[PDB]
Amino acid sequence: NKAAVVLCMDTMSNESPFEQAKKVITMFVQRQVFAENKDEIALVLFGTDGTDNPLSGGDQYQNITVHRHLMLPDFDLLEDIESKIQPGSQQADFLDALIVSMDVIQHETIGKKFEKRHIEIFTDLSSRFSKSQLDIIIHSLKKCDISLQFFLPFKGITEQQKEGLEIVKMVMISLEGEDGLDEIYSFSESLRKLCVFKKIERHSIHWPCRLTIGSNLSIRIAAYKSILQERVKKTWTVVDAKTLKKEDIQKETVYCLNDDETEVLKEDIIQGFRYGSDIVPFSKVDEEQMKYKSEGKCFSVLGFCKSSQVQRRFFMGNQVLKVFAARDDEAAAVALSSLIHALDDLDMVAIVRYAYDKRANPQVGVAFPHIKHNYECLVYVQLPFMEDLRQYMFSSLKNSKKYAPTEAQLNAVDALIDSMSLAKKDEKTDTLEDLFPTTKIPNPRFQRLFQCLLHRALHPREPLPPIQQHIWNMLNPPAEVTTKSQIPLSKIKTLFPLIEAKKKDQVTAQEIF
Amino acid sequence: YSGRDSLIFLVDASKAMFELTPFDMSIQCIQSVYISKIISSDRDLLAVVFYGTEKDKNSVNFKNIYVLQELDNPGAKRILELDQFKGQQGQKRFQDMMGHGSDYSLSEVLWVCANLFSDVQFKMSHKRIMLFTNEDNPAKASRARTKAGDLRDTGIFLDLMHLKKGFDISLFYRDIISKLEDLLRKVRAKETRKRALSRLKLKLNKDIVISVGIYNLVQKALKPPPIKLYRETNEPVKTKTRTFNTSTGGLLLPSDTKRSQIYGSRQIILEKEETEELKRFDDPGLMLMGFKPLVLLKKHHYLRPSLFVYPEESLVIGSSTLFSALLIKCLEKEVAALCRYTPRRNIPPYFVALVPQEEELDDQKIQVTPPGFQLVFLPFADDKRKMPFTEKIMATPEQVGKMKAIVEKLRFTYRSDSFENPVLQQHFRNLEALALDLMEPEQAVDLTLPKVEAMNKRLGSLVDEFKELVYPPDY
DNA sequence: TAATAATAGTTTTTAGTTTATTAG
DNA sequence: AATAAACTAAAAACTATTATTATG
Repeated sequence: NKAAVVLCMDTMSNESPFEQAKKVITMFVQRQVFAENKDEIALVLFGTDGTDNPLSGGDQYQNITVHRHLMLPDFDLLEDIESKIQPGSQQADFLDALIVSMDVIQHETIGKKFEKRHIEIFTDLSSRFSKSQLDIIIHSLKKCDISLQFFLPFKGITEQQKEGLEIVKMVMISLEGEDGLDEIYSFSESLRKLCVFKKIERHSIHWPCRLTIGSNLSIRIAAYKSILQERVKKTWTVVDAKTLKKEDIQKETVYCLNDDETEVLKEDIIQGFRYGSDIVPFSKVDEEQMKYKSEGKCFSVLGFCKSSQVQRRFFMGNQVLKVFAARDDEAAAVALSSLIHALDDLDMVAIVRYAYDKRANPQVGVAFPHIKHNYECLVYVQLPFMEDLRQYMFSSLKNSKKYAPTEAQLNAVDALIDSMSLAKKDEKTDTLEDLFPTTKIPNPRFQRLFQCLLHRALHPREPLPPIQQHIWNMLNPPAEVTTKSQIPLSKIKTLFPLIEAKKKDQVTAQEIF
Repeated sequence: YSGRDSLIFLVDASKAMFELTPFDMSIQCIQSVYISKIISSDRDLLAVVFYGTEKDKNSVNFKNIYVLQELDNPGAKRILELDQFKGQQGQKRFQDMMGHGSDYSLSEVLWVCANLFSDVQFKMSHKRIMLFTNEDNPAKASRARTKAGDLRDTGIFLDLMHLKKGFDISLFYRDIISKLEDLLRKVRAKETRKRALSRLKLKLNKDIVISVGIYNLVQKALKPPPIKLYRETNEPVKTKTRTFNTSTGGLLLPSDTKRSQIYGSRQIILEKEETEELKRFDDPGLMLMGFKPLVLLKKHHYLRPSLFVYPEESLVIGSSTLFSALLIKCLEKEVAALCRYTPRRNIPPYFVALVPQEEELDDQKIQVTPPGFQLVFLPFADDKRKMPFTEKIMATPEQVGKMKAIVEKLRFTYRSDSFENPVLQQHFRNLEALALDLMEPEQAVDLTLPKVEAMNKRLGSLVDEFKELVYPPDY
């Protein structure tokens, strides 16, 4: 999409609102540049010393400083935000900031398409304010549609802060309403957790095909990549040692004949295969006809069984598909809904022979529906081939006369289980709540990568980017369950022996430490 | 794992299986077994020895005993040697250079088999012998039975079915021994593995750990990697390949490799060392977080195939005891273990659910759901994907009832191993045909084409009757 | 002075390179 | 200008394998 965001900051440093505002704006801009979102942002500085306004409407706009117009951020912009912007001394007026912000927006709306509009104003409300131009500012707000994400230091605020709070909540309820009160947050805490960690999103595309239930009776369907082990968007670029570009960098082979220095070229190779004691020659041109021929992007379903026979253990593949119908095909949609309701009622799972396209591979798959009040479709997971069914005989454990847990150990384990429950127990309100929801936490590898990137970028001489402790906080459960299980841990360690281990991995070498 | 199963094929030549003739499908089954072995496992050994002929080709030079293939890894040349006698003209030429039925002694053939078994210079896990004859031939019988008993005591297994069909002719071999239809290439492109995954430590808390044996059970199969054989000599090249200096000329070095990502304004140039150290977060193992109910699962968040977890009483003793206790507790508890798991160094952690895997021994004591736990990957926030809203229309009770009647008419038991990959099967068949200088072997769909295309009339299709839209929904 | 130590090269996975359909 | 069949390095173990320091 596209977003239009304006920035405004609140002497001016009086903890200090200036430091929190600078921290949050630097964090926001670094998150934008790391996510590489396609949206430009504008920066306006009201209250900074000096009347350097872009447009001087009678010099009524005091201390208005448009540091940056609506432009795509970069590392240069982030360091400019870190360095150049310093607190002012004389109070400014909110009307000037709003008027200049929407003037910049209107100037920048000519030339660039925008799919979203936002406003990010930060003020301690200690600056003197006058409420005289409500009509024009509210008209501009409802025209430019800049969704105000305003933030406050925090109530026991001062009279100037009280008047600022009441005018801002009045203008929000006039414009937006309750959400206008909601979008106002504290400079710390709420805003601190709002943008401390980022996320990434790689959008997939529909799989417009036909569900072939039966010989004919096909049903138009569209499928999407639902759950996927995410990969990094950008791979590392191996650049030159000193040029730092791609001049002496290339991937190439020699294909020297195993001899005495004779070599071979690409046309000289044959794609043989190790047929046991020897290698039979073979070529891709031979593969062209000596290969299975698929039939387009078929969605052939072949079998139906009970949900009991299948196993969550036997869930294979590397992706998940929400099997939806096609676009606005009401007959197909209701037919699919009836079919999935029938399958759910009978617990009657389906077997699907899937192929992504003509060049794809046949894929046996299990089909069972998912039903919610917001989305209703079918879930598809790749079923195995009998080659995948690896078998390894294992000795029984419940009959281990040599290792039989004592009943004291059993009760200690019970106490441990009860203490380290990581989910809220379902009370009379059905409070089956995940105290440690893993699915809502992004992969820490990417946040660590971006932390290292900023560490090296903003300071090229900084050798080692440290691990974020907040990641450890995200990577560790609340200490309540740990403290509860501490005593059961003591019981277990007293009730369970062990012997020594090996493979003591060490650092590369023992330099000065 | 060291040691394999040794099977040797012994077939009588007594001009009684020459009359389809028992010799014919005996040779066919031997060829099919050899093909299945060469496509399945190469560490095994095969041997072909015949007796009763007019020639005495064997190490100790015993009468009527002919050896053709000794104990060795399966090879295409052995397949061609078998095939040259497969036909009826092959049968007669075989009888020519080998000799028709003649006098012999089962003691001698068992002695030759024992010598051949001793000839191998490897630890050989199991020793089995397959023998073929139409009727039992048998003095000679006493010594033969005594020698057979001695060999059975030495650790030799025997196998045989009379080639008349029923259960009529095994009289002279009732005690000698301790069905080939399934061996007629019914299994193809089998894969066999014996190793195990990397054993780790279960970091359940800050001080005590459990030596856990990791086991993959359903890992994805794939075709063997191709080799870059030469065009004429048909042998691979040394494949020398590494970046050197081209723009400036010369040779590049690993120390010269700088990595960067052009982001925004500038390219953040770094080296590899930062890249690997970025991937490092903790030590290998499973750092336990706690327990979470199995009911608290999204039921549709599979991303990587599950891996079995087993005790390994080799580094701590508490593995077996504590795992048995937990599995006993897994009866009462439906909560699942939450663990931060890293297979090895420099790996980002993944949250792991330990679904209780309790052993379910059947009448034959099949290790269904082996005793332990399976690793269940839990997706991150970024692993989730957005989904456009869709709450257009519901279904009607009439429609759901009609769909129920349509679907439950057709039900399947869903045998797990009932399907194999058509691509891999066709690839193996093509390699087999090329290795034997033949035509296209065959095409056999692994039920990929639904069988419902012909039995839809058999199940009484009714959705064709029930076209809910006047305009054909299936245009 | 007449043992067990670190020890190669196995396969086996596992993560990082390449050509078809959306955007103009 | 995205996803994915289809190659391409790379990192444990299950096997043989050798230097201890056994002693004048």
